Amino acid sequence: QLVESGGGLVKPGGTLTLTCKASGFSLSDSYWMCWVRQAPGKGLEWVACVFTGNGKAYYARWVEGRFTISRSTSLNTATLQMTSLTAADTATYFCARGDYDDPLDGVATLWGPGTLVTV
Amino acid sequence: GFLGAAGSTMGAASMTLTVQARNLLSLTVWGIKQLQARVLAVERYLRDQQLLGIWGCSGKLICCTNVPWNSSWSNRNLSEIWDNMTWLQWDKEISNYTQIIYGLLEESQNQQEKNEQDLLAL
Amino acid sequence: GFLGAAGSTMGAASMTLTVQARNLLSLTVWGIKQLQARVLAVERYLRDQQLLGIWGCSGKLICCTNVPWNSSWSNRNLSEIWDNMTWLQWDKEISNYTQIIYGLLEESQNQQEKNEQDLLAL
Amino acid sequence: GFLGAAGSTMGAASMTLTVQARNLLSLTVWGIKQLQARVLAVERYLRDQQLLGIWGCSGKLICCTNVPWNSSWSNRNLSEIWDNMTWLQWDKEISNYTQIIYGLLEESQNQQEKNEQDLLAL
Amino acid sequence: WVTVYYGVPVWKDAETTLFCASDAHNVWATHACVPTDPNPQEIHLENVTEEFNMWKNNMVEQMHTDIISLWDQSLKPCVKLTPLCVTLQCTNVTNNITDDMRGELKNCSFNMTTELRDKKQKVYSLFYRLDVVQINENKEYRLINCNTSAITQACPKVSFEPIPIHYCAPAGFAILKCKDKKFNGTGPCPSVSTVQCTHGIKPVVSTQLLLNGSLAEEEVMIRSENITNNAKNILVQFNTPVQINCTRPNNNTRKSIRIGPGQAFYATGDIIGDIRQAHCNVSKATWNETLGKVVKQLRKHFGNNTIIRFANSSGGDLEVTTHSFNCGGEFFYCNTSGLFNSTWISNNDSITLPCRIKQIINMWQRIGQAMYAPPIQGVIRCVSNITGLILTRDGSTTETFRPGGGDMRDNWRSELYKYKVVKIEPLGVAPTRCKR
Amino acid sequence: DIVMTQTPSSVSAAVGGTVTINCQASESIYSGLAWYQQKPGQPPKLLIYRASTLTSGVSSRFKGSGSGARFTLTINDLECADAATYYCQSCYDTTIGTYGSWAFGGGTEVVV
Ligand SMILES: *[C@@H]1O[C@H](CO)[C@@H](O[C@@H]2O[C@H](CO)[C@@H](O[C@@H]3O[C@H](CO)[C@@H](O)[C@H](O[C@H]4O[C@H](CO)[C@@H](O)[C@H](O)[C@@H]4O)[C@@H]3O)[C@H](O)[C@H]2NC(C)=O)[C@H](O)[C@H]1NC(C)=O
Ligand SMILES: *[C@@H]1O[C@H](CO)[C@@H](O[C@@H]2O[C@H](CO)[C@@H](O)[C@H](O)[C@H]2NC(C)=O)[C@H](O)[C@H]1NC(C)=O
Ligand SMILES: *[C@@H]1O[C@H](CO)[C@@H](O[C@@H]2O[C@H](CO)[C@@H](O)[C@H](O)[C@H]2NC(C)=O)[C@H](O)[C@H]1NC(C)=O
Ligand SMILES: *[C@@H]1O[C@H](CO)[C@@H](O[C@@H]2O[C@H](CO)[C@@H](O)[C@H](O)[C@H]2NC(C)=O)[C@H](O)[C@H]1NC(C)=O
Ligand SMILES: *[C@@H]1O[C@H](CO)[C@@H](O[C@@H]2O[C@H](CO)[C@@H](O)[C@H](O)[C@H]2NC(C)=O)[C@H](O)[C@H]1NC(C)=O
Ligand SMILES: *[C@@H]1O[C@H](CO)[C@@H](O[C@@H]2O[C@H](CO)[C@@H](O)[C@H](O)[C@H]2NC(C)=O)[C@H](O)[C@H]1NC(C)=O
Ligand SMILES: *[C@@H]1O[C@H](CO)[C@@H](O)[C@H](O)[C@H]1NC(C)=O
Ligand SMILES: *[C@@H]1O[C@H](CO)[C@@H](O)[C@H](O)[C@H]1NC(C)=O
Ligand SMILES: *[C@@H]1O[C@H](CO)[C@@H](O)[C@H](O)[C@H]1NC(C)=O
Ligand SMILES: *[C@@H]1O[C@H](CO)[C@@H](O)[C@H](O)[C@H]1NC(C)=O
Ligand SMILES: *[C@@H]1O[C@H](CO)[C@@H](O)[C@H](O)[C@H]1NC(C)=O
Ligand SMILES: *[C@@H]1O[C@H](CO)[C@@H](O)[C@H](O)[C@H]1NC(C)=O
Ligand SMILES: *[C@@H]1O[C@H](CO)[C@@H](O)[C@H](O)[C@H]1NC(C)=O
Ligand SMILES: *[C@@H]1O[C@H](CO)[C@@H](O)[C@H](O)[C@H]1NC(C)=O
Ligand SMILES: *[C@@H]1O[C@H](CO)[C@@H](O)[C@H](O)[C@H]1NC(C)=O
Ligand SMILES: *[C@@H]1O[C@H](CO)[C@@H](O)[C@H](O)[C@H]1NC(C)=O
Ligand SMILES: *[C@@H]1O[C@H](CO)[C@@H](O)[C@H](O)[C@H]1NC(C)=O
Ligand SMILES: *[C@@H]1O[C@H](CO)[C@@H](O)[C@H](O)[C@H]1NC(C)=O
Repeated sequence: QLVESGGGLVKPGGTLTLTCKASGFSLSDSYWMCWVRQAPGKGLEWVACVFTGNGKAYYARWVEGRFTISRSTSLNTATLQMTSLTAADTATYFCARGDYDDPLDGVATLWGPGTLVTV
Repeated sequence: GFLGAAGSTMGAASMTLTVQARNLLSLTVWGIKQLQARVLAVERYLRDQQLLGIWGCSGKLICCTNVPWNSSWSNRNLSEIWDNMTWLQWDKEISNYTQIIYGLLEESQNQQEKNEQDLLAL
Repeated sequence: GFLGAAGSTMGAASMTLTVQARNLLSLTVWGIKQLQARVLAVERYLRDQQLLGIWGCSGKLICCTNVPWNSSWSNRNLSEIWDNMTWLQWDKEISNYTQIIYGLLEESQNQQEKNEQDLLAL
Repeated sequence: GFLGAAGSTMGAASMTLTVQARNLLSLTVWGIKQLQARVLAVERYLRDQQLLGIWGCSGKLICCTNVPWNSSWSNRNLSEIWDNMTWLQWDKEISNYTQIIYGLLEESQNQQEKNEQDLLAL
Repeated sequence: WVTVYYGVPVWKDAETTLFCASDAHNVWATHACVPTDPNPQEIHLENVTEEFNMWKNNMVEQMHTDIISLWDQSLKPCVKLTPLCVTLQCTNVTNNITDDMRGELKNCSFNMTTELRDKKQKVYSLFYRLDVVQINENKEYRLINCNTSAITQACPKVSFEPIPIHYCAPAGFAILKCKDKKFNGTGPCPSVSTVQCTHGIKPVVSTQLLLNGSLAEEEVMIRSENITNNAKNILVQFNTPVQINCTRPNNNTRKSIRIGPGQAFYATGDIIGDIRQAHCNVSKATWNETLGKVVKQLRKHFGNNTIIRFANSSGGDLEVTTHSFNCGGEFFYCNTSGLFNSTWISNNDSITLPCRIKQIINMWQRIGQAMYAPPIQGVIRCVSNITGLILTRDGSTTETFRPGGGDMRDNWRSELYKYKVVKIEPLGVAPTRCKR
Repeated sequence: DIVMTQTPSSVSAAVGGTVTINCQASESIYSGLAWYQQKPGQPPKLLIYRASTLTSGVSSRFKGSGSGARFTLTINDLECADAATYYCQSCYDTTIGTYGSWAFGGGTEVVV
């Protein structure tokens, strides 16, 4: 149900915006849209989350303002804008949907195939 | 942090005891209210200090006494109490023996001081 | 009993000293009156504690000093004072030397502390 | 005289320390004002006593600690400080290290008490 | 064996007196507060959970009491208007007045006292219909409170702006705060931190809607003592503001009348320009989305296919049937039925609310102390953030909710729900292997 | 601000029998733990949530338990079911009070 795009090569110091489209469900309901990245070597870490019911978002400490996460229920998509990119940011990026209800609360149950960003 | 040790075990928490100690003293609406609050805060401080005086623990954060543990109060092991429990949990475990222990501590101190005078008079 | 020892002899009464010590801290009519009373009770408590501090008897119910009895204050025998007299009677017998003894105790403590520093500096 | 030692050198002045200590406790206009003043005087007294307690100097006018002088605070000689300077001058010379010294004294006392318990538990 | 420890980090639930602090002629005397800490600290308590209950929180009670007492102290030096309890000879204002506003304003005249005891003066002023009653069943009228209470003029120099205050604990106490973004007011709170002082809280007074409070960070929250009990209120906190724009589009004049030595009364003078009805505008699309969010969450307590209907308030006094507020110094009573008119089934524009205005106010629902609000010259415009609603259940497949008023306490427990006061108990004992 | 430590980084077995994976939180997370199975070539699949509840996309073979800050995962019988890297995920950040802040430990490679 999640389809990603916007991957590719970034010249160091540049920017890249990733997108993740919902299909089969609406982002207008209470879900978390989060991005994680998998480094070469398989280290896995969280990047950011946005609550679609409000636009509220949280970022990983290592971001330090370089990433912006946002959503639009009218497109039924979510995006991640990355800036000041370097070689260290090479990773497969993935979007996933977390539930906001009692069972599976904060649990990522829906994952899309990710997309590669190199710098 | 003033209550930062609240989640620590007893054997870990009792190293930062001065953190809380330092924060115990720190006619219109919001006028008379402050005067009344200040007086009561002072009274609370003094009652605790008087008890440490009576038990012979004045001036200390940690003091040993000569009163035995009676077991029935809590039959837990020292390695269980100090390493796997917090002070909030402990306070609940023996809350109903508070008055027993305090009475025992007071009598012990009176006996000790009388005996010291007998030796200084020798 | 708070004043229960009042009829006891001095050598009998001075075993229950904590009984009295524990009871020293314990804008309308009957409003402002309590606030004023509480403050004064605190001041009285502190003045007595400060004197014990100054004389080197802090934290004790009974303390020996190094000040000699000058005899003229009271030329009674120890077996008479401690066994055949109460504290009320004694307080009357030497009431007029109170200020003499306190002055002597204060100077002695200052000399002792200075000498201890000289030894710790050695 | 309460501030009589103000013109004395440090090594001369610190012999009359009880003179100042004894004077620290001593709804209409001139009504409510006295009640408020009394409460604040008590709070000031207690904060100073609490610090002496925390540093392990309770009950003393002069106490040695085990904290080293760090030199950079003041690189004067002991014969210069104690004999050719007054306390007012000294207070100005090291006024900006007050908080450093107090923090060091507090930690030292916590370490000492923990170690004493380990020995009494042996 | 027994070791006594002092400075033990434990606490118990407690009730004490809190004092205010302020970050610095105001009706709440906020200048009388202790200056705040420019950079207050907050300590996270690792591995500590605590049990909270917003319905039994005594911090609400102190806030309620402080507000009323401050309000009363602020009127102590103000001029009394008892010389106005006279027979007013009175007629209607008909000059360039909009229909459906016609009959609201009246032109009354009377014999007022003056500087000298031997003299009387003829004066006239305008009054709103809601402040007078007819006695001679021109017609004779009297002010509405002359048979029940004293009327005090609010001092014109005193502000009613809801400048926030912070509550702070006294030495020996601490305030625990919940951080859990979904906390519903009761029970265990998994993430707790400590503060000495609360966030600033604005003493805003309103009825059906809450006009300037905090928003929920994530989800819309519904809180109630019971939900099930139809005698209880439901407090609904929005996670987005709804913007509301209110106006009093009448350019008024103001004049003073000397009524005695050192005393004057402020009277509405006349109207410059046409006379129009006061009103408030609520964005329509925002309101519609906001209710949709509330309904999705209400259904969790009533059933998956339960129908939720909103309806307007029941009859009664304006003070309990309308949305009231103090803004710009005027007291508005607005008709909210346009906001509660829909049925929600399982599976640019605006809403205009007409408003009424009163000058004689029984501020805390008490009887015997009436305040007179002097008129304000010029034109008044206000913009505010609706942050929440107070709803009740109108009580088999359809539930109906109505807005309603409530105690003043319910407008404050909505901000204080996250805070608890505890006292610190530093002595405790435990077995050790040492002996003196 | 929750840090999860996962160990061993490499776990192996003969074909047949069980292995375990442990995970330690830096702070209690009150059982807000999820376990994921990531095979090469895909995103992680959710197996277990809220410490011990299965997603039904996984059989009883994958079991686990824990509380507070300490949890374990047990794979009861390894039939070369996977060559997955298993990950420990915190779904609740107690320093914020939300479910919007996630943390992952490094993973464990299971070889059989
Ligand atoms: C919800 O919050 C909003 C935002 O804080 C708040 O709106 C504010 O209301 C105040 C009072 O109505 C406005 O302040 C006035 O602005 C006009 C602009 O020209 C000034 O002229 C006013 O000054 C006169 O009146 C004062 C009254 O005490 C006198 O003291 C002064 O000497 C002048 O006579 C005054 O500054 C303020 O501008 C708005 N804010 C905005 C952004 O418009 C709103 O009222 C709150 N809602 C509720 C119900 O409380
Ligand atoms: C909250 O609990 C956790 C564990 O339940 C504590 O973690 C310990 O932190 C110390 C720090 O050096 C480690 O040495 C321990 O090994 C950790 N525990 C475990 C089980 O590994 C944490 O410190 C606690 N928080 C507080 C305030 O004590
Ligand atoms: C009141 O005085 C009487 C005697 O005058 C005290 O009686 C003494 O009681 C003790 C109790 O063990 C006996 O050992 C003594 O022998 C008694 N005295 C005599 C002369 O026999 C009585 O205790 C006094 N009351 C108080 C409070 O001390
Ligand atoms: C004020 O200063 C003078 C000197 O500057 C102090 O005089 C000293 O007094 C003592 C008293 O026995 C003598 O032994 C010293 O020799 C004197 N000093 C000198 C330089 O001779 C005087 O005491 C000071 N006042 C105070 C209060 O200390
Ligand atoms: C003061 O006067 C008012 C106005 O006449 C009285 O209020 C009325 O009371 C009757 C009683 O049935 C009601 O029907 C009217 O609707 C009331 N009028 C208004 C405007 O509410 C009031 O009761 C009088 N107060 C006292 C103490 O008698
Ligand atoms: C609040 O406003 C509504 C409509 O703006 C008023 O509703 C009207 O009330 C009369 C009373 O019989 C009805 O006949 C009309 O049909 C109602 N109109 C609508 C659209 O429902 C309502 O009365 C106003 N409330 C007050 C107290 O004035
Ligand atoms: C004043 O208001 C009353 C209300 O019914 C109305 O009957 C009367 O005609 C009005 N008078 C004028 C002059 O409009
Ligand atoms: C009230 O009556 C007086 C009488 O002359 C008139 O001048 C004044 O304009 C009237 N006010 C209104 C608002 O009609
Ligand atoms: C003032 O008093 C006089 C006395 O006769 C009366 O005629 C007049 O109507 C009164 N005026 C008003 C406005 O009440
Ligand atoms: C608030 O949440 C707790 C969580 O267990 C629940 O028990 C309680 O009933 C809820 N409050 C209401 C009014 O339902
Ligand atoms: C109100 O809450 C209490 C809590 O025990 C419950 O027993 C009672 O039934 C509730 N009221 C209704 C009408 O359910
Ligand atoms: C409310 O909307 C109407 C629509 O015509 C507008 O005329 C009026 O000025 C608006 N009111 C406010 C307070 O903006
Ligand atoms: C309130 O006024 C502002 C002014 O820019 C306007 O943008 C806003 O839409 C108005 N709100 C309503 C409800 O009309
Ligand atoms: C919200 O807008 C939709 C648009 O079709 C409408 O059907 C619905 O009834 C509206 N709800 C309210 C409360 O106005
Ligand atoms: C609510 O709407 C109905 C519609 O007929 C109206 O009769 C009733 O008086 C309204 N309630 C209030 C308080 O206006
Ligand atoms: C409520 O909805 C009905 C639907 O036709 C409408 O006629 C009525 O005027 C609405 N009420 C309000 C107060 O707008
Ligand atoms: C009211 O009318 C006076 C007349 O000169 C004018 O100066 C003032 O600005 C007007 N007020 C408003 C809000 O238009
Ligand atoms: C309404 O909420 C927005 C949210 O950012 C805030 O910026 C604005 O100041 C708020 N208005 C009021 C009156 O609090």
